[PDB]
Amino acid sequence: LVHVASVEKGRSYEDFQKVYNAIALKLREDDEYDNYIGYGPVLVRLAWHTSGTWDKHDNTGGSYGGTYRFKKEFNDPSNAGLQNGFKFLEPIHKEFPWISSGDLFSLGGVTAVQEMQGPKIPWRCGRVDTPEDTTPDNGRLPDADKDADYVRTFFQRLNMNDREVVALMGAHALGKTHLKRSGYEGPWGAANNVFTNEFYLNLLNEDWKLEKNDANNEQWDSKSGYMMLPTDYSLIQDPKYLSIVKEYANDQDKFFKDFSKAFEKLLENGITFPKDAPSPFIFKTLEEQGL
Ligand code: HEM
Repeated sequence: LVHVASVEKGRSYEDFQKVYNAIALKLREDDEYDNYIGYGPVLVRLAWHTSGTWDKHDNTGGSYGGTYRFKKEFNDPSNAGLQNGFKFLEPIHKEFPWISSGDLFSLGGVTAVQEMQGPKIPWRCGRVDTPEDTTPDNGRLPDADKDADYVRTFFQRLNMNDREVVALMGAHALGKTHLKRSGYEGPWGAANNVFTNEFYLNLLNEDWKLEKNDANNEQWDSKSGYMMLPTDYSLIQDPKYLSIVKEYANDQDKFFKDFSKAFEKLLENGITFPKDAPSPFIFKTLEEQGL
């Protein structure tokens, strides 16, 4: 199936900047969530999980149809906790009922990255809601207890190469694992609602110990109180991933640029943009607008 982007009728960059801004203002206001981490990280994860069901082989899943709104997908065990991001976005959608669900979930992620002082992420509109029966089955999102070979093979289905995978994984600077959600517990670093390359620095520089958490799962833990999932740790066990980790640990701008590309790509898999579609939008942050 071909999913052609269709601009919400009559809308242009200013309409979407208003949606951006409403997301960004609520991110600022609703600051208590998750022990004052705020909603930035879970919105980034919502954008990723709503996009990461894509299968390049048959164009099933992906961000286009906004299918997370249907119970099979919002109740995917892999999506446990993302209901908080959805609930956050509900008043946004009520204010701007014209935006499609896929456009709102993906825009939430862009807005979160940028408001957390991350790179600009160009964003294109035009996702169109598709019906309940287009919701992908559970099981397309990745397991965390696996090795580098798993990770590499997993991401081939999303058409991501080694550099794109290592870049995307840098989002694990953000937020934390929650035991009751994923069976893993702890943050990956100190700056977990500011977008930086800390994930790579911690992988290389902390003294990690392989421990069992209280759900009986193995994770890597440091004396600073940080953790890495087995799939995170695989990025320094595999020599190809390791090189790239070192690159991003040593060049913040490079990480920003590569993350931006990979994240836009993730959010756009599966969508065909007509030749005469608008160019991608680059939203101004609240700070840049003086808001
Ligand atoms: C091999 C791939 C990946 C695996 C196995 C994985 C696994 C996990 C797990 C287990 C959690 C913790 C969920 C919880 O307990 O709340 C998590 C959190 C998160 N992941 Fe991933 N992840 C992967 C890739 C990504 C990518 C590609 C991104 C986005 C670019 C991403 C962004 C996030 C964010 C932002 C959080 C924190 C959520 C929060 O604090 O609520 N992850 N991930």
